[PDB]
Amino acid sequence: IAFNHPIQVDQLNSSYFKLSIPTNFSFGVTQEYIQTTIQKVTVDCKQYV
Amino acid sequence: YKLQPLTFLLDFSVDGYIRRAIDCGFNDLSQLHCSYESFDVESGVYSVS
Repeated sequence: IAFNHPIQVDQLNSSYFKLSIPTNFSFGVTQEYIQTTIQKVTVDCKQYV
Repeated sequence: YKLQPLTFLLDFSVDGYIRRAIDCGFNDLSQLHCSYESFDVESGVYSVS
């Protein structure tokens, strides 16, 4: 196994602060499903049984 | 009139006399009455055997 460490941005002790910012847009991603409804089933009694 | 073993929905009045009945095996409607055991069933679409 190996888990990569996230971007490390050190913390200055002066009055300045160090920041890290993006360079590109790279839009888009695959997404989840909510399963709002379920199938409706009716059983005919005296026919199956 | 001949007699045979059936299931009926009987309505007993306060004085214990039967003034209304339904036989379950006649008119899908009457099957629907014998289920719910009532002389009034709400409007809807009901699956029937």
